[PDB]
Amino acid sequence: ENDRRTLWTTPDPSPNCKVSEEKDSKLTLVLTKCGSQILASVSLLVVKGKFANINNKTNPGEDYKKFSVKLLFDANGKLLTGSSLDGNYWNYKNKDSVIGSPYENAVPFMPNSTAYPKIINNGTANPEDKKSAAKKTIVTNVYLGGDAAKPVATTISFNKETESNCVYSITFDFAWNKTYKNVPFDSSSLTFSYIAQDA
Amino acid sequence: ENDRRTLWTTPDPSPNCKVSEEKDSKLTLVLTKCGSQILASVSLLVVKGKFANINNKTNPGEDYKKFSVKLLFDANGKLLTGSSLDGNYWNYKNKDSVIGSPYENAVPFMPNSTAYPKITANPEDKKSAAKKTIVTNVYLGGDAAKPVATTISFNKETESNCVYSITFDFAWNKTYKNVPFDSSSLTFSYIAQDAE
Amino acid sequence: ENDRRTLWTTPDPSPNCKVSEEKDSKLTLVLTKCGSQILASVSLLVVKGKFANINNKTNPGEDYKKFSVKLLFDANGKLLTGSSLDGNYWNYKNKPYENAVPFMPNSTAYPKIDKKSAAKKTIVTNVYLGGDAAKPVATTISFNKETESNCVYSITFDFAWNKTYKNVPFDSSSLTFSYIAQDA
Repeated sequence: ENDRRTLWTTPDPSPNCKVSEEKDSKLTLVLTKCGSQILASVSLLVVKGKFANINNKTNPGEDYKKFSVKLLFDANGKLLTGSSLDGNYWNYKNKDSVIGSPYENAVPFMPNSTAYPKIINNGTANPEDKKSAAKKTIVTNVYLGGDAAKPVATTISFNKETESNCVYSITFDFAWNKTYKNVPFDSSSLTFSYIAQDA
Repeated sequence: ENDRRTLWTTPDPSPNCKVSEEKDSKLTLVLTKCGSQILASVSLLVVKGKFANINNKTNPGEDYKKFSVKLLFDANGKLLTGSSLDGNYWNYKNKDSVIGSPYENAVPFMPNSTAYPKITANPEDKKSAAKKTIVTNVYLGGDAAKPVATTISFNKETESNCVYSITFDFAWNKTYKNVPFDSSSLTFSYIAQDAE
Repeated sequence: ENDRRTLWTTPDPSPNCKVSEEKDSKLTLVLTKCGSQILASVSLLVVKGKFANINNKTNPGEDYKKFSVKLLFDANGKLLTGSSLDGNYWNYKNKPYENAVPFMPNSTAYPKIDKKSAAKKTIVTNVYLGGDAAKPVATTISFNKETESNCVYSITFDFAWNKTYKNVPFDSSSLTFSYIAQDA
């Protein structure tokens, strides 16, 4: 029904995502099918490791000021091992939790291949032949502790990844230049949409 | 029929919202159920009072450079008195207006309690202030040059004895001169409560 | 089914849009009916002409630093000739006619015009050239702003920038937005 229209991490998940070390972050990600598009809400809380309490006064150097979170999917839209996200409670919605057994197909939640193809290569190619690197991307900000003063550059990228031997991918890249002092990585919620693959 | 999926202020409301004084603003808010989430559009036009013509040259102090708008809901998703918004024309859609009499239940439009709870030495147990928030900008007169910091907050409020809450907090640092508070439209989504 | 709920340019279009000269850009626009609202994604790639390789070092003037893209619709939500977008591959998902009032921006919410609202008809945001944080472009989406041809409805994408970009193709990041829909 409306349960099988949503593919999520529970709305209040247990640590389920690797940012620096195993299960160091809670990624809340909801994918809902509104017709041909996926409406998505995402937020990220890191609870231990490198990013659990950002301090770029004591750690300048860019590896403490950016990180990414990859979802990698196979042909059937199943979630692959290289993924930042743990697949245990990443499944179709069931009344505020998930379905019993793991899901066998989720292609209709995948970013559309035509709209977001995995390589783009311009030159030798006519103008009428050219494709869009940028189209594959949403560039926005999230705000740490929900504070306007603490922005984090956020690029969501569709089918950017080749890791494992994935067909589909959603990649959240976070980065900042402010030198934050004892700021937990606790993101504001972020709404976005992409064009869906057909079955 | 398909109109039971939408809960709105109507698309063209009469002044229906307190910002500084009684019915001084028109709040346009549409809530639509897309599956497990609420797709929402909001805009705010203030037509009289403190914010009808911002001038922080003549009033520099902070209280003339920020304000909030609270929607407070009970257990059944009915609107409480503490709310900034008047309940008279806030109801399920009917063909570009609203249904005749008020409805008593709208829980499925409420911000999810699990995702956005009211809230601790332990990191791995702790819950997220920020998750409950969307931080963005609206633009006065729809002008890129006139930004307004906008925080939407789910279940932040305790006023009256509300279970659910949507809070629009506006603030600015630019000292605007004779700029009406006329916001650009703002799309957002939140995860919805389920109705047992 | 949900085919008739989507009105798009197709997800990977052939050049289909005038920015400066005929068919000089690929406009990707998806409109989906989620209840009373339209959920939309838009992105623009210009492939030839004035904006195919922006350089405001060599062309500083205003006309090289902004442009708009107009969709003009009649009473039935059919696409009119004055439009920036070519009508040939602008149709319901899986292909052909438009008769598509339910995808139009609501007249009450967004009229042609105590007080009334300039802003309400507008969404003001940024897109990013090449998907690069460093290359912002001021973007205003406007509903029923246009009078060209004899349109009833209109969607207008206005892009503008002040940064002096050097050999930057106009390749926009995707942009999600919603508006209140007209009833049939």
